[PDB]
Amino acid sequence: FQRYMEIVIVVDHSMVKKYNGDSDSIKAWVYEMINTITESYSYLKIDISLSGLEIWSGKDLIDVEASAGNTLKSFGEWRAKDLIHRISHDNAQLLTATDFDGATIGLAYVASMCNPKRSVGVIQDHSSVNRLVAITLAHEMAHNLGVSHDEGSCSCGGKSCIMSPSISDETIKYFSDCSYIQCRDYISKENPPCILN
Ligand SMILES: [Ca+2]
Ligand SMILES: [Zn+2]
Repeated sequence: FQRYMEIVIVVDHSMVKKYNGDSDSIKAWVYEMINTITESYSYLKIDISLSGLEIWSGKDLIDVEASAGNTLKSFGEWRAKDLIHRISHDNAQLLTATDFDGATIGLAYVASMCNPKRSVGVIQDHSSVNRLVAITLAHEMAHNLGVSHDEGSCSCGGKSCIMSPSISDETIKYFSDCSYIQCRDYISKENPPCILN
């Protein structure tokens, strides 16, 4: 029943300029987010393993655009062309300081676990509160595992949970019962082999 997800976080150049080139500050920031999401996912019987953390200090390896949609596609393609031959992992997420146009702070492919160019997501480092950004990271990763937004009576001991269609500080860092169901149902039906090991 237990599944294991090997992940790689990719920090872009705008992120590096935002933290004034401070590599250790950026690592502390990402590590705390992983610590948070590891707990959220453990309740879904999925163990999160940080396989690697890549920081684009020199320059971006893809064109990061204001368009969240073009950025996700570029990142997924670079993942399949480059990253996968360097580090074995199951899913990769891009952390960027870019303000995407429209009301977009994150974007991911749906139900795409293990796919070379599609098991990826994109998230904007949108807040100074670490918990809120970590929640968005977990939210996009969940979209890769086939889960949809919470609605109606879905709950996590309160209604605003990770899969809420809007982020606020009233959002609890845990998944709702609906999220658990959809996620385990996807695992059941699609049984992505890369998260078995
Ligand atoms: Ca794996
Ligand atoms: Zn969403």
